[PDB]
Amino acid sequence: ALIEFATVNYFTKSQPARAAKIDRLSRIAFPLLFGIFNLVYWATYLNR
Amino acid sequence: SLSFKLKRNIGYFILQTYMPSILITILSWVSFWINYDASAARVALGITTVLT
Ligand SMILES: *[C@@H]1O[C@H](CO)[C@@H](O[C@@H]2O[C@H](CO)[C@@H](O[C@@H]3O[C@H](CO[C@H]4O[C@H](CO)[C@@H](O)[C@H](O)[C@@H]4O)[C@@H](O)[C@H](O[C@H]4O[C@H](CO)[C@@H](O)[C@H](O)[C@@H]4O)[C@@H]3O)[C@H](O)[C@H]2NC(C)=O)[C@H](O)[C@H]1NC(C)=O
Repeated sequence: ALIEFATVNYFTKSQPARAAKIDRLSRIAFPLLFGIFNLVYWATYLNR
Repeated sequence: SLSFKLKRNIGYFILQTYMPSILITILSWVSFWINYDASAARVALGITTVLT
């Protein structure tokens, strides 16, 4: 997340479209990936 | 005399002290990608990193 913010700030004031697009994609990608990881982890460690 | 030669395993220390400091140094380096017009952000990075 911190590196994503750094990238967004880098591309701000030069390619605002790219920065906005990557921020919008991250807002969905990060929570979904975290939830999938949590599901997999708990499933694989609560059934052994 | 009965002697033992003990070699210390390092994995615990990699997990405990080496990786965190490496990551904190990377964090420190993140400061150089922030526009040098922002003072509060870069000083926040540096001071927080030092204290960590
Ligand atoms: C962990 O730590 C301990 C503590 O230091 C180590 O213990 C030492 O082990 C070495 C060898 O394993 C000991 O050295 C041995 O000394 C014997 C007696 O020495 C006499 O002869 C020499 C001259 O050869 C004189 O200078 C000395 O004053 C004595 O009069 C030797 O007999 C041993 O063999 C030697 O000679 C034969 C001859 O056939 C050779 O083949 C050998 O290669 C070797 O040259 C050997 O030298 C040493 O004394 C121990 N320490 C103490 C305080 O006694 C452990 O080795 C170390 N490691 C581990 C895994 O525990």
